Amino acid sequence: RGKMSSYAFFVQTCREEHKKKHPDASVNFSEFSKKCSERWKAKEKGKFEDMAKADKARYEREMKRPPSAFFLFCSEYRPKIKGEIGDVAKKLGEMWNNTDDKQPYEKKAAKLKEKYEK
Amino acid sequence: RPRQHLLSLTRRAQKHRLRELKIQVKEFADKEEGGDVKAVCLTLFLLALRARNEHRQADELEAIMQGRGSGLQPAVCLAIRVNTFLSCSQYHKMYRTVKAITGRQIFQPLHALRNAEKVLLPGYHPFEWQPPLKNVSSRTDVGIIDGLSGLASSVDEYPVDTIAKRFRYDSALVSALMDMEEDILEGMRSQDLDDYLNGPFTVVVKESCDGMGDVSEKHGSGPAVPEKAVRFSFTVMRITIEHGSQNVKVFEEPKPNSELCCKPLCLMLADESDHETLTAILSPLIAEREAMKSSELTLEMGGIPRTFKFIFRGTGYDEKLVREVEGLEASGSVYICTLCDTTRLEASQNLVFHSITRSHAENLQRYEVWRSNPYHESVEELRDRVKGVSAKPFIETVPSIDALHCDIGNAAEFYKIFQLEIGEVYKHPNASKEERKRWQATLDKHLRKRMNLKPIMRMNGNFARKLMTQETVDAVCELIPSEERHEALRELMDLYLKMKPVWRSSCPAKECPESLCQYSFNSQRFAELLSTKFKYRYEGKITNYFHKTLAHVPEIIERDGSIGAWASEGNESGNKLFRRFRKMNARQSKCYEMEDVLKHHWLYTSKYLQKFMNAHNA
Amino acid sequence: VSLQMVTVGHNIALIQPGFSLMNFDGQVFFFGQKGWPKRSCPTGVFHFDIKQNHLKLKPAIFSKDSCYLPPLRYPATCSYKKHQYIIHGGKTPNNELSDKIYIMSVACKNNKKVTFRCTEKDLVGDVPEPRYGHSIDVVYSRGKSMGVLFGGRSYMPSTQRTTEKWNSVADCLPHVFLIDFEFGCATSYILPELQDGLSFHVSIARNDTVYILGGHSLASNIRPANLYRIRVDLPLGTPAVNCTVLPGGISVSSAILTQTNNDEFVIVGGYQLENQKRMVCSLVSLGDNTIEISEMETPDWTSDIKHSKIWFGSNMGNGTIFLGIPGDNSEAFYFYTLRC
DNA sequence: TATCTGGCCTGTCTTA
DNA sequence: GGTTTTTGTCTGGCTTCACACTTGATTTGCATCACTGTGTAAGACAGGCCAGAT
DNA sequence: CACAGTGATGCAAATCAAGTGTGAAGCCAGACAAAAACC
Ligand SMILES: [K+]
Ligand SMILES: [Mg+2]
Ligand SMILES: [Zn+2]
Repeated sequence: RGKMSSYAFFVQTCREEHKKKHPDASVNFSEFSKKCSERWKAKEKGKFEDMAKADKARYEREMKRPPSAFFLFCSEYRPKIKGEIGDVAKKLGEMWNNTDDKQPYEKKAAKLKEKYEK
Repeated sequence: RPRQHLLSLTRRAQKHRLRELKIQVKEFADKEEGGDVKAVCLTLFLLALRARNEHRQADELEAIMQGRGSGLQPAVCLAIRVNTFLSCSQYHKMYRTVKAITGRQIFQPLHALRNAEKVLLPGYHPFEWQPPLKNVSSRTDVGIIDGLSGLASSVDEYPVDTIAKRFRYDSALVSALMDMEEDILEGMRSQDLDDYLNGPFTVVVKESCDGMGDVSEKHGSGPAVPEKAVRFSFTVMRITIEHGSQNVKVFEEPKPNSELCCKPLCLMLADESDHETLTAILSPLIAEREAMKSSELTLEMGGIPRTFKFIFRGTGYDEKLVREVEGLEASGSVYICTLCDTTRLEASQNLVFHSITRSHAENLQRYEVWRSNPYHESVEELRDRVKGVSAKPFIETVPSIDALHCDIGNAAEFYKIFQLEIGEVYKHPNASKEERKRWQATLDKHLRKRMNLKPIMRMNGNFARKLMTQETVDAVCELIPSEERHEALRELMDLYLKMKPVWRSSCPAKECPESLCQYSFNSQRFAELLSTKFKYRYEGKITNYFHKTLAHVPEIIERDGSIGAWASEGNESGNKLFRRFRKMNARQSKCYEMEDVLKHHWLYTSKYLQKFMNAHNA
Repeated sequence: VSLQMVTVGHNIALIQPGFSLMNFDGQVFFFGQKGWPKRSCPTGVFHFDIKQNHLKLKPAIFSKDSCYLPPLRYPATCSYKKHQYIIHGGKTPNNELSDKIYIMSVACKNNKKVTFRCTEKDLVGDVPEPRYGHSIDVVYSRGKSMGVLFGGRSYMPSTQRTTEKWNSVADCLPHVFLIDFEFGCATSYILPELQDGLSFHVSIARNDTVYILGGHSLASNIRPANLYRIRVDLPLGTPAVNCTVLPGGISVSSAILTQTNNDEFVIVGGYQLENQKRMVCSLVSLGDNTIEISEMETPDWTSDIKHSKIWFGSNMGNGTIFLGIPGDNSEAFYFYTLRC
């Protein structure tokens, strides 16, 4: 994790204030660093100064090749299942295991095997 | 806090360091390069690298920006494995380490290379013989066969003391041909012929066979095999095509004696001199070979069926093995020549004027004459009539000369003349064995001083190569007092060196034409020198190889065009492969050592695999 | 029955499993040398004599009118009565089977050196196909003599022979062959009693009957304990043969056989199982119509013979058997004599 | 006379 | 302490990426098997034998 | 209780490839402030 300086807690609280004052608005980073730097440049800062040591204690605790016949069959049955990745594969495998059925897909793979070899 | 080095820091920390130069780079991109910070930094870095002579990292970054998947196809891994002599076990070590450190599978694992090998071994490609081969099997998926070919091994039969593995001969040839296919296609092209042309090709196969000693037996259960091996091999020498009334040379082996292209066909643990076991194992090879003479192989190359007719030339045999397999007597016999009928006394009187008369078919007739003795003759007379063919031949060899062993024998004779010239035997006929030992000791020491040769027990090719020079005669002459004999040694060696290139070069007609032209003339004066000034050694006798070298080199050259290219030296170099592979590329077990060596030695001879290693030299 | 070690001479390498010994007047001779004949002995036939347990093999020459038969392993050999020897079948050094038949007879015996006549006998009719491991004997029936030839092995026939199993063998068809040497012809007889193929059996011939003992049937791979009697009738017309099966036979392949005395022979050697040698010995006593096989006292074998996986040998003819076992590896085989 | 050492030879034993 | 450099925190949404699961088929990883080779020349000692010394 | 291999086998473990939308990680913007090293 990370540990935050007093100036950093300051910048965070300013970003929270700016978010509540202006929700719809998107903040520019370079300008916001300028204006936060000027606001930080003796009593106001004491709250953030004492918050930083609590975050330090938090840091302490944090420290401690044509395809297989199954692939060919799988790709076609993919659209139907989508209508109905890991869950898809499980459904595909169960139905392929439950299915002369795979003889045509293996004939297509047999035709493609010589094409891969050459 | 001293500034740490930039590369150690965190992403945040280096951002702060480069924040000043970051924006400065951003201006330059919008101003000069259309706001392409990515590309202007990619280029700035790449150029900084090559400025520091660090082109490798730049080149690698370039391949990352492109989509470069660096991996080697398995067959390329096979070629690197086979041809660098790495074993699967060592290659698996290399593969594993490369993949771990790079994270990428640059080299393929062994199961892939093992699958890549399948194409390259016998029994993969389909083929047909028209007509079908006699007694051979029309199956075409026959890889490594048991070399005993069903030899009976029950305790009643003859004892089986050998282990053997082989390829079927045709099946082997097919795989060899398919291995040469790219080179056959390219050869037609470079002859301006149709790539798709399918005419009757002719394949000339060189056939070699070889006995080895000192093949130690493994421990472990099996047949108590002998410590010897025999290797049958073939080399594809040339392929022509018939395109009109012309025979067009589309392939001719460039390195006809290289272990790279002697293909193994039969490995057996056996003694070449054990005729019973030698004929049991090889008979099925000569049967397969006979059938292939009477048929045309149709085999599919590049989509287009091609026909191949085969010519088998058995020439990779030393004289001892020729005589054993063609029913001839052993080389000490008075019938000195395997090519003619001359007697060793006649070879010393005539020397040069003999023609080639012996043949495999004559020897078969003569055995049968020997066996039947149809004129009811005395043994002397019968042997004179059949010219020493008292055994039945069983292998067809070409009547030729093996250049390696010829080279070696001749040098061993010269080495003996050098000895005798030092002892002045031309002048002093008798000398004790001790007196002769010392002649050799002098010659041995001097060859070390002037030629850097150490002494060796039996004569070598390289020793022969280095001894037979005129620098060596210079060295030897320092030891001989008589300069009348310095002159004879110098001439004898000059003639010899005018002769040698004829029987050793691949095309004497193109490479030593004056040497080829003068052979008959030069070999006459060589022979006359031996009769005149070396009468002390060459009266009544001459060696086998001096005879072959002096009397049959010109005829063989016109019948065949080369002697050297048909030498055994290639098959011999294969033995070196045998030994290396038996140790480091096979399962260390008695019942797999032969097939692992045969399989892996075949691969090592594949031209398809060799080509990947000449890819740098595109 | 005394076993005795034998020393051998310089050319001991000739002796191989499948050799033959022939007896001519108490002089023993050797045939079937390993390898083709060399110039040391061009016939491949040797005077074979053991003098005080030392075997010297010494070359023998042939007559001018002789054939030069190749060395033959496992031929069918047979003695004929004027004494001569029959050789049929066999493997040649090139692993071919010879269909040929040769006749070995003495031609000359001057100065106790022997010259042999080796003549080739041609054969017509139903000639038995080329074989080894088979038996041939002569019978005698009604003053007429006839040769009987049974069993053995050959290679597959040309129709079915494959270079991949080029050396495969198979038992010949168990037809009994009658072979008349005088006419040069050969008649085959199929008997319902002989249904199985058989080789490496023992053949004892007395008068007009031949006994077939033991052997190995390749198809079934069993060494039969059966005995088969074959009696050849030689009348003026067609000769006929009757086969009778007699229980109480030996189970042994490759056994050797010597004749100790008239009407009795000893059987020694051979194999009961592929890896069990037959250490026992059998006595055969022949009556006119009866054959008696009885256990006899085993010999005092040595620890080499006992544990050798294989052995081989042949009868020398005087009731003594020349026996060889594979030895150290030097001298490849160890040889013993065994007297009776 | 009647022994007697030393080389000499061969052969086994110990480690490689 | 003063001073200098590493690492952040503050926010909303931008991108890229791993993950979710099932099926059958490839592709990798790995142990297993019985065997490999490197161990590989000469000196110490005893006991017989016989000619020349004692 | 030597030890690093020798290749082929075959079984277990990994990887693949497809469907799509979850959350998680890193990132950007300006400004100022913790820690953590140095005079
Ligand atoms: K070479
Ligand atoms: Mg060799
Ligand atoms: Zn000649």
